[PDB]
Amino acid sequence: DFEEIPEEY
Amino acid sequence: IVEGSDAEIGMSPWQVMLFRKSPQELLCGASLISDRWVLTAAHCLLYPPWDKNFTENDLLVRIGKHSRTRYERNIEKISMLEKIYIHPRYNWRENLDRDIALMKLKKPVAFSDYIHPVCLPDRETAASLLQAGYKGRVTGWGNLKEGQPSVLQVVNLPIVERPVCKDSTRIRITDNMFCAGYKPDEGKRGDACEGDSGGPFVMKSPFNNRWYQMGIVSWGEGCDRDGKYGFYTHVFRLKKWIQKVIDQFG
Amino acid sequence: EADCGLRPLFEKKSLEDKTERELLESYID
Ligand SMILES: Nc1nc2ccc(NC(=O)[C@@H]3CCCN3C(=O)[C@@H](CC3CCCCC3)NS(=O)(=O)Cc3ccccc3)cc2s1
Ligand code: NA
Ligand code: NA
Repeated sequence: DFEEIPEEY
Repeated sequence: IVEGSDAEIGMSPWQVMLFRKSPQELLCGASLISDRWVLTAAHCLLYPPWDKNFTENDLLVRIGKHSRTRYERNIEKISMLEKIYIHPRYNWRENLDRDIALMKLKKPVAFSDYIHPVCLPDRETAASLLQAGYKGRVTGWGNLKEGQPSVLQVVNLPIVERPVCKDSTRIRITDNMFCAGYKPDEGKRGDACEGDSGGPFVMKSPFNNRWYQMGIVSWGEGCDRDGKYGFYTHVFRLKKWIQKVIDQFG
Repeated sequence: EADCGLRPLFEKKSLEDKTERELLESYID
């Protein structure tokens, strides 16, 4: 449902 | 938020989304009170009845957001948690008395057009604005009915007389709570709902034109039911605890 | 912060949002 967020976090 | 409307861009720059790492999902609302501190409801982090007990590494703080599900590149900022602080007398066993918690960020967040802290009330601001009839504003990405919204929702609601709040429920109401919402005879409606918990109830002071967070979305029996009201943590009443934590650990 | 509660896109630019007036009108006392 949520767009992935950059792996860095 | 039930029966509210889409927020304007930058309308609630202190709005914070508590995000669970895995599964990636919305956990609760929250608010930015400084470059390193976020305020939310204790039940968003600790609620034994539902086996909820998150630790710092279980979640993330997304600030400056508008869209609920999208990663707002170049706009929202994602922060990790250094430490969680729950009110020592938070009553999860009975009525969510003292439903408040603080979260310190690992690094300071940079303010921008979309990220800005809300003020906390002093005794006079609270005395002056926390009156039956006076309207506050509640925001969140919670449910629209008792699916999910595309963008942040907002609704303005009037503070309700304490006797009326008490007579609307069988739950024991304390001075650390206040309720808000329209009566059945007032026609208009609106309320916080699942997912809005931890979010801010704010009011704009007519004295200095600044926004103050007077409450925290705490609980309600159902969402936007006639005869029912939304209950909020009374922020000023617990400010001494807030100041203590920040003075000691900030 | 001495700048808390003043929104960059609203108070800072002297622009009002679509419903804040509703709040002000309710502060009758
Ligand atoms: N105005 C609002 N309404 C709601 C309804 C769901 C969520 N509720 C929540 O996040 C919190 C989490 C713990 C369970 N919960 C709650 O607010 C409790 C009600 C609490 C229980 C403990 C003592 C105080 C009352 N659950 S809630 O309303 O779903 C329970 C319910 C009661 C009557 C009919 C249908 C459902 C937020 C809001 S904010
Ligand atoms: Na919220
Ligand atoms: Na003035």
